[PDB]
Amino acid sequence: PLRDLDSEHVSKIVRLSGIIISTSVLSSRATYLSIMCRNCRHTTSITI
Amino acid sequence: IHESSKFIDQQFLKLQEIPELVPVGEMPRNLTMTCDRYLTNKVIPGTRVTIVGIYSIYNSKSGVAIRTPYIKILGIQSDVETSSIWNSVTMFTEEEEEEFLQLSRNPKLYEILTNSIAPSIFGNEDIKKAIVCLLMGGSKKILPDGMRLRGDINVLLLGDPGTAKSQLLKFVEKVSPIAVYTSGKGSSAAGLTASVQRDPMTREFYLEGGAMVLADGGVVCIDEFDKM
Amino acid sequence: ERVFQISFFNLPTVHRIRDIRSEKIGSLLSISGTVTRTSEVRPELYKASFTCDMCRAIVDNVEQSFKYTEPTFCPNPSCENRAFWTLNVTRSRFLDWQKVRIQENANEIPTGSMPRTLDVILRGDSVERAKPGDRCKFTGVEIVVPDVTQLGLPGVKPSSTLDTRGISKTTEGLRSLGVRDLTYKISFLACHVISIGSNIGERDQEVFLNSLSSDEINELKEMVKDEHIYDKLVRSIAPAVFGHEAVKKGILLQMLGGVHKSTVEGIKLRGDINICVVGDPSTSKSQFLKYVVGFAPRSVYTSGKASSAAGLTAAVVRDEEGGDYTIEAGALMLADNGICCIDEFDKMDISDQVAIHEAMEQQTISIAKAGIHATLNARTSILAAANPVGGRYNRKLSLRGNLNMTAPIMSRFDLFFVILDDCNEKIDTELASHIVDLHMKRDEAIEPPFSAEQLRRYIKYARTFKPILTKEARSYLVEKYKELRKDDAQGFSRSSYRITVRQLESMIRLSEAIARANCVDEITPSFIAEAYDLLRQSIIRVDVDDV
Amino acid sequence: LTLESLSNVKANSYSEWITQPNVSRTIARELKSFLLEYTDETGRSVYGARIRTLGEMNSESLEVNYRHLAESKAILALFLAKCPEEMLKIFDLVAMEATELHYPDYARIHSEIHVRISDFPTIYSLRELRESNLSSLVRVTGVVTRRTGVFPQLKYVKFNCLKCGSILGPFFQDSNEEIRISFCTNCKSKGPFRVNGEKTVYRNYQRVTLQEAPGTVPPGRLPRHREVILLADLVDVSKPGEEVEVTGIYKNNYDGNLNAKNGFPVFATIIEANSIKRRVFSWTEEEEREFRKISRDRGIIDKIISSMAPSIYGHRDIKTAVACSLFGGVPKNVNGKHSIRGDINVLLLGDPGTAKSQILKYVEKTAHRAVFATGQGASAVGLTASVRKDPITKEWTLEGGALVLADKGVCLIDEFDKMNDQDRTSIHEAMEQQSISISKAGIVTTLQARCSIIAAANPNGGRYNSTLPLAQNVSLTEPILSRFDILCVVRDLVDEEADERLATFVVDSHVRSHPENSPIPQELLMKYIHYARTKIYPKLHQMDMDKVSRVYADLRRESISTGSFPITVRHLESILRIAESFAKMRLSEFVSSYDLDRAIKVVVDSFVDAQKVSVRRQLRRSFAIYTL
Ligand SMILES: Nc1ncnc2c1ncn2[C@@H]1O[C@H](COP(=O)(O)OP(=O)(O)OP(O)(O)=S)[C@@H](O)[C@H]1O
Ligand SMILES: Nc1ncnc2c1ncn2[C@@H]1O[C@H](COP(=O)(O)OP(=O)(O)OP(O)(O)=S)[C@@H](O)[C@H]1O
Ligand SMILES: Nc1ncnc2c1ncn2[C@@H]1O[C@H](COP(=O)(O)OP(=O)(O)OP(O)(O)=S)[C@@H](O)[C@H]1O
Ligand SMILES: [Mg+2]
Ligand SMILES: [Mg+2]
Ligand SMILES: [Mg+2]
Ligand SMILES: [Zn+2]
Ligand SMILES: [Zn+2]
Ligand SMILES: [Zn+2]
Repeated sequence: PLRDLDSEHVSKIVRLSGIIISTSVLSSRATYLSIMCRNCRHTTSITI
Repeated sequence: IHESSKFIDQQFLKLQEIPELVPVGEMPRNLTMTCDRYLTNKVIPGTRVTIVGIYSIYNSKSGVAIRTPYIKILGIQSDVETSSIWNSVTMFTEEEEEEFLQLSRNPKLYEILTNSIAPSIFGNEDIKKAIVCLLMGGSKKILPDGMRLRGDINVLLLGDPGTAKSQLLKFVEKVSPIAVYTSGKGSSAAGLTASVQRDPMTREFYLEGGAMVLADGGVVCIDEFDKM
Repeated sequence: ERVFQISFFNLPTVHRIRDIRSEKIGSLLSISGTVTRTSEVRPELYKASFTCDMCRAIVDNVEQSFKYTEPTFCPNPSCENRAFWTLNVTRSRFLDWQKVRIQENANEIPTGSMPRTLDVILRGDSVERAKPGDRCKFTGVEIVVPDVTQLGLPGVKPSSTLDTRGISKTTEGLRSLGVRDLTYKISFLACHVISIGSNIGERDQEVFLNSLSSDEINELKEMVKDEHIYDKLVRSIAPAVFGHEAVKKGILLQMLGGVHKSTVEGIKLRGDINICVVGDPSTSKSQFLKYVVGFAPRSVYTSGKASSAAGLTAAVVRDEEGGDYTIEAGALMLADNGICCIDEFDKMDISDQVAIHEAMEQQTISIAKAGIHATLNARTSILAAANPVGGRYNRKLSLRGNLNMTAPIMSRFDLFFVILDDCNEKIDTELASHIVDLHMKRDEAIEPPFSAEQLRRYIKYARTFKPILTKEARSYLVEKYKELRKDDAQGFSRSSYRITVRQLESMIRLSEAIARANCVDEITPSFIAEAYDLLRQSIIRVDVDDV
Repeated sequence: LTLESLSNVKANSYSEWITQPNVSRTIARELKSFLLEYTDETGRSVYGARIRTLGEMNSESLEVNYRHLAESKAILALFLAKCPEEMLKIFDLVAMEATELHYPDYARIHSEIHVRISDFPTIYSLRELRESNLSSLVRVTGVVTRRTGVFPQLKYVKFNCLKCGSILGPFFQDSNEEIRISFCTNCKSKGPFRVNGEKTVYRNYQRVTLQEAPGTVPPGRLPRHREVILLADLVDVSKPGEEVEVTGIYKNNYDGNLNAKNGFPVFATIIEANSIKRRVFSWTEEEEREFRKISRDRGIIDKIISSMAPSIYGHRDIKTAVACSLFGGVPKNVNGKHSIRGDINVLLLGDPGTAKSQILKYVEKTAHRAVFATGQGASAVGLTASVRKDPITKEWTLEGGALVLADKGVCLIDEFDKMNDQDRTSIHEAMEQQSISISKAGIVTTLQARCSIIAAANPNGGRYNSTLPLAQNVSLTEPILSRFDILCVVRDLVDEEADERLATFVVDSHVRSHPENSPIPQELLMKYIHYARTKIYPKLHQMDMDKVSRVYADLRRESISTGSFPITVRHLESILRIAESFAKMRLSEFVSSYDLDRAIKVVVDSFVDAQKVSVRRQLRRSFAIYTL
């Protein structure tokens, strides 16, 4: 149950049931982003 | 460089314990959840879900070292699926097609569909025939002048109390692919017909709800139709 | 070292709240006011103990004057900077601190102005000596406290910038200065708090008779010894009102009240007597409320239309548009273990009537507004005054039809005094003579058997008693209940309102009040008969048209 | 060092005295001796048994009585009273070592043992906490107002360094202040270290507001409130609305820049709870045998009827309706298509002074999931589902209302007549579909509301008029009146003997309650009702169908002949449901003939007394065989 979630479940897989109030709008997170230095013009890629 | 970068979708969901099992004088507690990629836009607000996920921590800037818990969703299971136009499925497998074709050639098909309508209700065979006809409906027509002829059939059952008309409405609500059972004055907190209300956090007009609109392509069972 | 506090009292003059001027800041003063809000007791940093950040040695006994200060001496010679310190809250010393808000007394407010408040701060032993709703005389010092809201006020606000005349500077390069506002409000810091009576002029009896001296305890014993004491108590109540002895008896019994009892299951049996006075216009029904507010301790007066749900029970309020929410004690808690006198109970709207019969049902107040959830004590007798619907009282209609007050309101009123105007020459002549004698003579036209102060001492003595029903009183009580309900059965619709069990608890309550009036420990069946007679005379017969 | 050497103090304060290593190790040794050697001169070691019990129950809580330590070592009891924090840390280590003496593998399971001091002698109210009680142990009583959710607080804090990625060692988080690290010990840098939550260990945290109990407050004073912090094992122990007693350390909450509004260096105060004591429908193996023993009595049902509301006298049919509603029938769903409701709805229509509200309060006390609501009142749970946003928290929450909240239970609606329109619609849906449908704030769903309803109402005009039928005495319309199974109309007619006995009962109740001065017990009865509700599920068999069908036509034709409002099929269903509820009080798996006869009596009496007196006189004589 939702009320039995304790500090022993932190960073662990838990299975738990309930009802949904709200679904937020979709935010855009970055998976692969290409970056370039302002004046150095060094091109790099960060993958997430 | 944005035209060479790749993005994914992320969504915040909010999960409460079910209001049936809550302490009497206490606030129902809730947690925020985050989902991404193909876990987004899979559940609508109001559905009952069991969710597997990582119970994790964030710090929000009440205690010197106090952290807000949240759930990183790894999977969502929908216990019950709501009935709507967008949630309706039109795909059929060949076995169901074959079973429906084999069913359609039964010469006593009308009799068995009338007997299947509320088998626990004694009598009212004509009412059950009417209910079968209402469930099928008629052909809708769109004409070159633009005006349309409706195919849906609206049936009124009025009579003495204790004649199982409410049970007929309940069974129609159960057997219809899309249905809602409401009163003449609506529901406890669901309106009848259509309600247009302002949006909560952006104050914009949107369709709040209503029995006649949520049950598009289906049946609205209006009990106590005279009080309205 | 023990901290000592000097409390001064018996100052020659007592100042109003509006007489406070800026010339008396930092001076000894005595003011008076009515307490509205009391904060809880909080610790105040008196002797702070600090540790330096980089030398890390502890220093103690640092003077604290109002705003939070850090020492710049740093007596150890190990480090060389002064500003950086860290407070040790465990090692440091604290004193008690309370911020109680007081309001101008109603007789001191000017002609068109609203009352203005003042935050007086009590420290040490003076804390919690003031209660919500009482008149206190504070002796202390007029202090001054920083106020930020004066920024938008008109006029030149004084400011402080750093003087730079003896400081050498060079234009080497690589001009900032500290300027700070001087805006303030007047506050008070009291060393002595005494509570003068909220009237114009402790449950155990032993502590009460220890407080009285020999002369007034002899006077009280003389009052107790008198055999005609009950008639004198009735005649001493509301001397400006002529007649209406039943209402005066009810008011006396309400001021006495019954005992409070709790059953083994847990339910509470109310000892408070709630009385509603209904009747024709100009029947002195508000003079009774004036007398009770001007006489009875812990009494408040409220009008019906000027009422509110929050003002009668409790308010959740916000100060200076901040995140903090505080509780205003309502009129029901300002009259707790007293009488709430509500004139024009009919003109009160339905929401306030709902919010007040809830506090009549559970004798408590519930708060769930904002982040505050509270249960509040409001055990309070109610003296209501109501006018009938349509103005005049219809004899042909029942008490329920004459009054728009709801059935939960009506069910908890023990006495319903319907006082009526009848036109006959004798009592109209005597009443007119009484009123003109009042206008001619003021206090000379008032000659009660007892003065107000001895009446109050007798009432406070008599409230210490807890009368107990005897063996014969039980049977005589149940016989009176039987014959009262038999009178209902014989009368049918002629009764104004029918007697139910609630009238039996009211009969027990009135009998306990009468037994308190005579200062006895056991209820005599004559007291039962007097309570039953008063309750019978409360109900009037409904006139029926002839067929 | 010795105990007498511990009595003398050398440091400036007590805390500095205990901080010394020699005093700390002496106190640890003395606490070890006290924990291992205390006996009550009866040959048993209570603390060894407590350690064994907490080890076998896998609990981190050890209850240590204060009077035992006071009798054993008075100076250590005084040290605990004055400076509880570090001495509790010492006794935490001592109790951990004492547990490891018995169970050597207990450290890996818990690595933390909390010592809870019980029976502290000094008793303080929340209105008398002062300057002298800071950093000291106080035992305060009060009522919990509201509580926060359980939050994870850092306990063993672990960092990582952004320069090298190395993960640092665990560090204990003091509850007083945040801890921080300035060195890496791998790359030798003071760079920005970050807390990683996956390798950090947490304790549970709760924040509970306690007020003074309203019974004990002095007259003109408001009830003072304090705030109590519950640690890992004490979370979710005390629900709000109950009187509880907390022992804990009274200390100051530290805040940045103090309070600008006051202008004075004023701190706020908290109580870190050391122990929580409360000032249950669980049946053991003996309890079920006792239930079976009391069920086999022939007149068990009547005893339950006599057990309903002992403070209420003479309303036997109302108490019978209460017993039927409390036990309830069985719901059923034939083939999934057709659903039959399985709980009795009772309407108490009565004049003022018939003690309906006390019956409702008794049911609220007795029942398992009982929700109290009212139409006219304000400070109560509503009957309508809603989606409400808190003005301060700015959080949208879904309130199911009193009907959804009373699911698999009972909802008690006082003042059923002056209800408003939305609450009437909510009740109508909750009795028709046994569910509540909401379409608000983007939430479109249905909530189960399978709740029995015991409602109380006053007739129109303040009196029941027997000349008019029931529908004209009550503002309730016909469909909502038809949904009630038992319809108890109670009226206070004048009878001399009844008045005498009622007045005697009330006056005796007063004289028993003065401060100067065959029914089943309530504790057994409550668990009995829960057991019969949760395990019986009665069933009726096929060979009794020839009598219920007979009596159904017997009432229907007489109702046609007399001309009242008709007997429908729902009266037969009410008979069959009340029968299944009566059979639950016997703990019986089957429905008997006397059971059916008693249910028929209840339904016939409920139908007859709601009629015009002309209808009453004929119906009483015609149905005399079934009333018996
Ligand atoms: N002819 C029938 N055959 C089978 N069951 C019936 C029949 N008539 C009534 N019932 C049952 O008896 C109950 C009657 O409830 P309903 O008749 O559906 O209520 P209703 O009176 O039709 O609606 P109202 O007028 O708003 S009370 C239900 O439990 C039905 O299952
Ligand atoms: N029976 C009476 N005895 C003494 N004074 C009376 C009596 N009736 C009226 N008066 C006086 O006449 C005036 C009536 O004023 P109120 O007491 O305000 O009238 P009221 O009884 O309150 O009726 P309403 O409801 O306010 S119109 C006062 O000055 C009273 O002192
Ligand atoms: N039969 C009875 N047995 C015992 N006490 C009774 C009885 N009838 C009335 N009382 C008492 O009389 C008072 C009536 O209180 P309530 O329960 O509020 O009455 P009620 O039936 O709810 O009527 P209301 O308030 O107008 S809806 C209480 O003090 C009861 O204890
Ligand atoms: Mg119906
Ligand atoms: Mg007046
Ligand atoms: Mg009631
Ligand atoms: Zn670069
Ligand atoms: Zn220094
Ligand atoms: Zn590093």
